[PDB]
Amino acid sequence: NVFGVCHIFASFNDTFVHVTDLSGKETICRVTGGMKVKADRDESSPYAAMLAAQDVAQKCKELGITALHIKLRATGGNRTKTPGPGAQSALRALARSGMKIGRIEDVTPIPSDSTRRKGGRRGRRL
RNA sequence: GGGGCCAUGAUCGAGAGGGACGGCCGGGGGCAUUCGUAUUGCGCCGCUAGAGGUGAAAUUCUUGGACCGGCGCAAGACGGA
Repeated sequence: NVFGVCHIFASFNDTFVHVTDLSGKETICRVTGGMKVKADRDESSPYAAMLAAQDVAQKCKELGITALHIKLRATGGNRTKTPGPGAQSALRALARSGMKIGRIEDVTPIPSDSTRRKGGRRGRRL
């Protein structure tokens, strides 16, 4: 089995699935939900991430990638740490599309102590 | 102005305090260092067209390579759990 590393930037307003080699140096294939939907409002929807990892499996099989290490990633830093809605739809679409998954681990950029986050002391009053 | 004489003259030790002293204790304070990232900026490597953001949209960034992945580099805040 040709092991790989799959970087899933599961955040809000967009969902990224980035498949690279074992070192993460060369990008084998990467797509976004906006590449499959007409309106950018449906980017964070799990249906867009469902179509994203689907065609990725073909590009992984065409080049020879069979297994993919899951590297789940949220926005991190000052912003939220919980991954977006595409964290599970893209992960399930990867295994269901005839691939292999192994050694799942999430890498979210959590800071020891960040700077002042966007929005004042009163917070985003939406 | 020399002795004698007196039970010869100082109550303490505050469920007040000061200070000493012993083992400490604590995000008390000043200053100098160590470290952790992250945000942001830049270079290189790799692939691709949208990406940022929003309830939705747009400004904005984008085949002058944006966003994203790695190796890095630099500066300034902050000191999470």
